[PDB]
Amino acid sequence: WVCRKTYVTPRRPFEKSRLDQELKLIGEYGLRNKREVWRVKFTLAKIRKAARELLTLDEKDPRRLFEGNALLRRLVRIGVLDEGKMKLDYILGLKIEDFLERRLQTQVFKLGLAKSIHHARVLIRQRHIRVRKQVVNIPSFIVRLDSQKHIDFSLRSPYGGGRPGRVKRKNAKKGQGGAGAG
Amino acid sequence: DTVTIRTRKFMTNRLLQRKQMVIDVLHPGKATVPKTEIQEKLAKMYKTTPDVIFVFGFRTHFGGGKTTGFGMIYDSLDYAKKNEPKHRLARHGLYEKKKTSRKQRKERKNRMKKVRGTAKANVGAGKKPKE
Amino acid sequence: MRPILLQGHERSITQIKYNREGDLLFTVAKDPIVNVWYSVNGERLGTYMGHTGAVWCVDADWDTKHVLTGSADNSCRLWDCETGKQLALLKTNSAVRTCGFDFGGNIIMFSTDKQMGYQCFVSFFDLRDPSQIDNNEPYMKIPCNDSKITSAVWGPLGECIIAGHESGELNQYSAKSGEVLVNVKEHSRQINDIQLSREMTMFVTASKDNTAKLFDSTTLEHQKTFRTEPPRELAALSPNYEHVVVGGGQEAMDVTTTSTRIGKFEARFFHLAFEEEFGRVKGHFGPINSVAFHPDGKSYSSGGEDGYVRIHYFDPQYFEFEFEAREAG
Amino acid sequence: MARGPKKHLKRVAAPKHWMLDKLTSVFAPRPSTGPHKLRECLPLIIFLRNKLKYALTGDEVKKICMQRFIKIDGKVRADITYPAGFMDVISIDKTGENFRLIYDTKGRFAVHRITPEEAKYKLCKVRKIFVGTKGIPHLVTHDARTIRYPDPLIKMNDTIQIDLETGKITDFIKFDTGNLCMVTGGANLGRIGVITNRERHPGSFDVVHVKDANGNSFATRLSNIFVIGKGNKPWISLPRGKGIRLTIAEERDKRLAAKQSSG
Amino acid sequence: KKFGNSEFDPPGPNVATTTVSDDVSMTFITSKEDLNCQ
Amino acid sequence: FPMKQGVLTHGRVRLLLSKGHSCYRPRRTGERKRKSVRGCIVDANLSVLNLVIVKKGEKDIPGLTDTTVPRRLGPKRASRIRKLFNLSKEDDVRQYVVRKPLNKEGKKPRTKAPKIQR
Amino acid sequence: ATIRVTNLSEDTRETDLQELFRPFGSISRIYLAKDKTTGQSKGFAFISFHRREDAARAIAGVSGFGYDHLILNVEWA
RNA sequence: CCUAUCAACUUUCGAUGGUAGUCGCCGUGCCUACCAUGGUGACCACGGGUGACGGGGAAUCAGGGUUCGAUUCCGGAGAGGGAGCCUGAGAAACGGCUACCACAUCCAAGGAAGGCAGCAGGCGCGCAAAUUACCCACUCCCGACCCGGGGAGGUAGUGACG
RNA sequence: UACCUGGUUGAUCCUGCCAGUAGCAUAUGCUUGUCUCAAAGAUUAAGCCAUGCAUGUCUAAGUACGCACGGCCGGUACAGUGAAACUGCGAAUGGCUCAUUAAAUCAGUUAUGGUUCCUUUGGUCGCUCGCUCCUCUCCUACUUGGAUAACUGUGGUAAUUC
Repeated sequence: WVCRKTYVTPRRPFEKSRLDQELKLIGEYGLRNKREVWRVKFTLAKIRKAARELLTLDEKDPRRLFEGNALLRRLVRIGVLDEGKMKLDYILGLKIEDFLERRLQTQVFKLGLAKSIHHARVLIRQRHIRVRKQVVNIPSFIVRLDSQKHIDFSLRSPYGGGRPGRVKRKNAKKGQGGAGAG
Repeated sequence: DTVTIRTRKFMTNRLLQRKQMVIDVLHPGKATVPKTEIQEKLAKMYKTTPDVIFVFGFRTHFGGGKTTGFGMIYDSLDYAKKNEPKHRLARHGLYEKKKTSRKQRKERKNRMKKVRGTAKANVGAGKKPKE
Repeated sequence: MRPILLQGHERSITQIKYNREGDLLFTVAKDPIVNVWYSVNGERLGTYMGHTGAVWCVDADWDTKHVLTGSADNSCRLWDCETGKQLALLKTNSAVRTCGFDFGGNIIMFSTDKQMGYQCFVSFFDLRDPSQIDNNEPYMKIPCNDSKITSAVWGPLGECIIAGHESGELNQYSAKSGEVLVNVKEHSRQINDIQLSREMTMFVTASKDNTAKLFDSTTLEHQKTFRTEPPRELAALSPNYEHVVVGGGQEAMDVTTTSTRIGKFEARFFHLAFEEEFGRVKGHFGPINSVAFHPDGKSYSSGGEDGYVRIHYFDPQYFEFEFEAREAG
Repeated sequence: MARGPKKHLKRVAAPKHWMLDKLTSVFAPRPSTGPHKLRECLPLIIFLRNKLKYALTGDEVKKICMQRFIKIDGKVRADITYPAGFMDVISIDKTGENFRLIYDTKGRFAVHRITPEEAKYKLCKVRKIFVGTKGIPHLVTHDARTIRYPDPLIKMNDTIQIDLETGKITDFIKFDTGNLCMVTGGANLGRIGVITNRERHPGSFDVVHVKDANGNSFATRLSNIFVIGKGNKPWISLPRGKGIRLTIAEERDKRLAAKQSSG
Repeated sequence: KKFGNSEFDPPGPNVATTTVSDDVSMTFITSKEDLNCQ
Repeated sequence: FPMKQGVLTHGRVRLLLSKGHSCYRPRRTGERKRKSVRGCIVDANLSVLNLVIVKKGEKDIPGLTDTTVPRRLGPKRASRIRKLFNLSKEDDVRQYVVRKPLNKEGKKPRTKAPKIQR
Repeated sequence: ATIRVTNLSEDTRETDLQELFRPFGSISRIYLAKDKTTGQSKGFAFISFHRREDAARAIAGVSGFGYDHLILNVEWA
């Protein structure tokens, strides 16, 4: 049908200081690679351009009003932006970090069963949590406000309760085959 | 185990003589008890017997514990047989389509073109090559 | 019987020969490959590649260690059977028109045509094996009588040559220097084949004047005559029972765009002692060019102008049944 | 080439307002030949199984039609892709439910149940009023129904209650200023309103200044105005979404407020 | 195949299997011909 | 090469042939095939001459006059039966109809007459 | 069509001709008479072009054009 | 779209127009008689070139712009090249026809039948591109019809375009 | 994301192109675990083609005298069902490819009062208005005329959907 890239490649391939900056973001927020950072760079740039367009439209104009409100509402739903600010001027001031902080991984750190921004990502990818009664396997995700009230253990990781898989049973048989000697 | 059939979007369909509904089956951790089980289970709800009940669709929901499908219950077997898509009949065997199949019919059709009259002749002409 | 079709030749068969241990079939065609097939299980043993042209005739020795070929490339080759490698080449100044093993198997005859570098005669090559290499080489030429020979075979005890002629004569030669012993004039067209019985006292003839004859070796009288409506390209005597199996010839063929559904060429069985047909076995899509019998008579093979070889497996029921009038007498 | 007219129409090339999907099906139903033009039509199938959802195959749709439980305009149809149009009434005789098709101001065909009293007749605007052969007069409606001997004072753009029990004219309503109209097609799709003024220009294209109920004023071509009765006197009810005109903001407020508040 | 039937496939039922039946019935008496013709 | 009327000469020519003519058999509407056809005036290169006896002599020829091949299909039109018995059409055909039994069609014999029209 | 080429060397094979006859359009096939009993490339070849224009162009040019220190001869087959 | 190293062009086999007729589903130099001498160009005509199908659309650009468009949809055009025709409301039709021309096929030598820029596949070509598969159940189309047929179309296989 | 940076020299400031650099679209090299989506014989030969297949169609209802099958049910014509064949309709649509063509195609905007249109949908279905009733005698109306298929039989052709 139709497809599109979710990331962007900048015009200078080596730019040492920037490469370091990008590595630091990866460290802080537990990411896979530069493509993860580029993924946010693509989204953020489009949001700023959206904002900037609206801001140069005439005031009290249906298009500016309707799409303004929509852009604001979306950014507040995911908890990047706060609605005590709530106009175009403030949206421009947002940066890469503000998005990353509202991801599933960084919530799984902040509460629950991760010990690091390391651990968290591996926990999500190995299906140790449900967000509600719904497993989430994607760490780069961005949870909404009231979805951070339902992050909890899964019933398909058998610690935190759940049906025995073959990893709990593996540990059982280090006591009944490792120490059972058979 | 611990199922319950919860019926969204219920329709009384008087003009195809059937109760048409979504089948929403919650499960404890494993998605999907059998199609045959669902028809039995449903059968004593509407009291129609499972043999006028067809059930189709079905798609497991990630991390288990739910499966949404679709069911139809025909008031009589006659009504079922009369709206009747072949795939639905096929789905749990009790009738399946043609098994001739296909390229035999095409060969036969090409034999008929050759001559005018004499039906049996062209059948025998299609029948000698197997090749 | 049940016949099955062996395909491996893309050209018309030219000669079929069984070995005398009854477990291999050798078949040759106008292909530059010969095929060797099991005649007891139908699996392919191998092919002999190395020929530069059409090989008209193949024949297998008594031991089953050497095969010898007659070529139209003006050579006779000895091939080692059990490695599939050619082990000896003799260059000849004439083509090989017929080849036939003697019944002691230490001599073989090759018929060298009147035309080409060698003249009309049936040359006899000694098959002498010193070491591991059997060597062929001639040390006698029996000069032909009358019109040029077309076929030749060994008569009783392999001490006579019976020869078929272009004219249609059957001549007897006292084979150690020649020549004519007696002759008969009994065909008016080319004798295509003459093979001997296993009781070594009668032979069977084939001709394109549409006659096949059961012939006495030492008297040269026709004992029995088998008359077929199509011509006959080859004839053989089938042991295990007292029939002869003949096969040929031209019959109606009308399309060249189908050759797998025009099966209407048969091999005919005639009872030797009654001259009564006991079968026609269709399956060939072109004229039968060669018929060959198993040495225990538990199979027969026919090769077609279609270019395939059918091997036929008899059942107990076939051996035990016979036409009523023949049983009665 | 092109040696004759197509008998197929692909999906994703069919008119938007039928409310079919994008590329998930490669063929659209396509209307049959009939009294209305194919752009403005609504094939029977789309109504029957995509809006009222009585079939999940095409095999069923054919089987439904052969029951002949469906009359369209009081007359017994069996066509799988019947070309219904504006103010065509569909009569299900097995359930006693009469549905009529009238535009939302959203621009989507409305599922609009009417009483069997209002399904007796429909108001059809005259397209031509014709002095026919041998001096017999006829009126011809938009939906290509020719009624002989019509009322002898009628003039163009009048509406005409056609009855579907018995055919023929069953009175008429005279065209006058301030008559109710629904403006159909264009950027003024599915809006209802009065007239105000009809501006006349000699030669082709005459525009009719419409004022809607809200008090938004606009013009459209006379062609795009359909007269649906007498001023401030409806004969069928307003459909869903107002049927007048509503703003995208107001529409959003309705969409969020009604949802998760029913059941 | 480049030459023979001993390459690329070995001899055997690698080169002696057909997709069309070549096995036909004949009688054991004399009506072999008649069985085919009908 | 089939003969037909009006080709003439002893030669063979190819003519464009249309429906309702011999030596062509329809295979699509509007189709015409140009086919060879053999002269109406006999040479001697015919495989078969189709001759019809119109008057017999007085002396039998075995397979034609002695031996006799009938046909079972009677008239399916009303008035040819009516004509043959001179029986009025104010009283229709009336029982005279050519009905032929077909024996053991089922497990019983039938007797069938064609279903008259007109 | 089919064109005949003559005065080939035994150091001139099908591959050497294949690149030679490409400025005159693309050859469909190049058959070359070989005998391995005596020599390699006998002396005659038959180049087969797909199109009639391409074939004629070859015959015109190649006749008088040097290749491996010999004047190739080309002519309609 | 490019071109003046294309500046005058269009009718003797109408170029433009008047008049009248033949003809065509119908307008019209469509064609023809007669009668006029027009029509068009530096605002690029005329002529030549063109991997020149057109659009909706696509890619990149601060903006301005530049580049792309056979290719999932719409219109037109052709089905080896030319010419003619039948059927039918509609066709100058290649899974219709007829002739010729270029190609190919069968032949018993008299003849006869043919058009993958349809779906698969093969050859040739190249830097370059997939199954000789399964099915009409879906989506729709056609028919005398719910019922049948569909390489339309669906389905899998091949698939680091992306 | 509105950017530049490297190379004329003794060194320096300019003019300048070249090279680097990112996009992208095919090709190609190398490597490659799981999940989803799918572009794909355009370039180059609108080249050439084996084989298979891509359009057929019946309702209680135009037309049954199948060698049919099955009935008791038989005459006035009699069967229930139905291969076939005639009849009518589709076969112009579908699919494919972009060679051809430069105001031509085509797009948007307009027209037919210049014309044709099956079908569907809606109207239009007794009459010669009595030849100043042949149509009350022209009196065949309780209905006219006669031939092809399928079929049956004989056949021809090296080969034909002959």
